[PDB]
Amino acid sequence: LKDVNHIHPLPDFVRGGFDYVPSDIFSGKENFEQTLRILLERLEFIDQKMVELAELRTTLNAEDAILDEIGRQLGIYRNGLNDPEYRAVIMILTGNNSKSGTRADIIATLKQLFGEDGVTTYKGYNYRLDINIFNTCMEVTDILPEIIDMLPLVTHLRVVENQGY
Amino acid sequence: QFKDLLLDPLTGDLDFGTPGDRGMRLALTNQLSLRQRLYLRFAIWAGDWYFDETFGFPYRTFVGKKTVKAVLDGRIKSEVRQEPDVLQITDFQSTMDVVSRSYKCFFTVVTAEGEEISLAFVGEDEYQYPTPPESNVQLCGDEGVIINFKNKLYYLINFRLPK
Repeated sequence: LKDVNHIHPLPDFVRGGFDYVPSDIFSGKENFEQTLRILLERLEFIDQKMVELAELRTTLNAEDAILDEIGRQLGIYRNGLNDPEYRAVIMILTGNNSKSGTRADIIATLKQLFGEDGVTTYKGYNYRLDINIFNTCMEVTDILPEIIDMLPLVTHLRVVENQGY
Repeated sequence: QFKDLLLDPLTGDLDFGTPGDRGMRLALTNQLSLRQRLYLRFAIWAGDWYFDETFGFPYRTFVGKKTVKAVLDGRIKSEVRQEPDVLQITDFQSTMDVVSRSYKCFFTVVTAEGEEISLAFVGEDEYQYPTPPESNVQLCGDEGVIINFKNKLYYLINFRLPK
């Protein structure tokens, strides 16, 4: 019924405070109101930017100019990656820390990179595993090094990518 | 002498001034300060201003109720004397009309005027520091000593001859 995240722009900030004019003594004088409005409306701008200072620092929306700072703390350097996929690698490596490389587990990680039906996985008798891609939205060669990391120590892997079925 | 932002007696907004000298002004004369100090004290209904529940006048007690004129006048006349710089109240014409149910009183208040104690915070200074001399006047004299003497001689020559 209520949002748990209380960090939001204050609703109707301006009309508040004006509500504290005692008994409409000054209201309708058009000389005191403008003086008060001019000062209060400055806080509006500062109040608004208080959110982006917290909202924009999250990894989901962080821009490349500062996303590097988030990656730097985790040891994931930009190298030659671009912004749209640099976000992906950060997620992939971080998610690897609570993984076991099971068949059900592997499907889950690939799920975040190719939608619901964009990926499928065949399995083979002698350590063979196969990955199929149908709806890639980013160039895969630069993402490939991580795709190896979350697999068992002895996996034998093939990678094939195509658009659609 | 209580300083504060000046309120226009005619409109109630801040007295920004005439179109030729628009700006902001402070209440300096004790008369102007006391005027607005009474105006605000009477205009704010009791309890309606947050941050101070005890300020204001309790109009709700009288308005809308059958009340005695004499009781109201006492309260009206008492709130005025809460200011520490009120000398006296001269006259009080309290009248009530039963047809329209309106009440309207008249009175005036007398207040003296004080001094400014210090001008450090307001505008100007009262001293007359000297002016440095010009050119070689200091080390060699001044010509004005000649001009004044010449003028004195001329005026004395003028005086003796009858006119």
